[PDB]
Amino acid sequence: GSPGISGGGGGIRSNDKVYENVTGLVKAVIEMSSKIQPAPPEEYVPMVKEVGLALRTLLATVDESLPVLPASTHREIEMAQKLLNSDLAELINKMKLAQQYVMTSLQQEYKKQMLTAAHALAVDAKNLLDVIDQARLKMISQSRPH
Repeated sequence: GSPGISGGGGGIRSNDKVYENVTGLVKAVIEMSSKIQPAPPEEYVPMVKEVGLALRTLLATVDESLPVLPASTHREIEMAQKLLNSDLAELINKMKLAQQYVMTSLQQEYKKQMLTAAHALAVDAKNLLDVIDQARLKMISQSRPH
């Protein structure tokens, strides 16, 4: 499902598999966030498996985007897949102490921080993806490095 009815001479345009890995990853963020409500300890790491897999699938679609496009686009994939890379690293840290003391305040606090860093995951998975949607057309729109 690639939309190209409007845009112009460039911009972000593809809505590639990176978005479908983000369909999976982001949906987990908000949805599972409240599924820890009925069942307090998700163990969170289990969902780390769910979103980690989705955002690594994302990273691999971005990584795969690195050698599918010319040398220029390589460095947008460099920046983007690394960015959420460390973002996912904070997601898991807050996610971590939430289940550790899921018995208490951490659970609710840390998991909110979890879906906050996962809404950061969502935000930057939007952004970084937008960066490859950017990357592909911006490197074509570029004159110097291609």
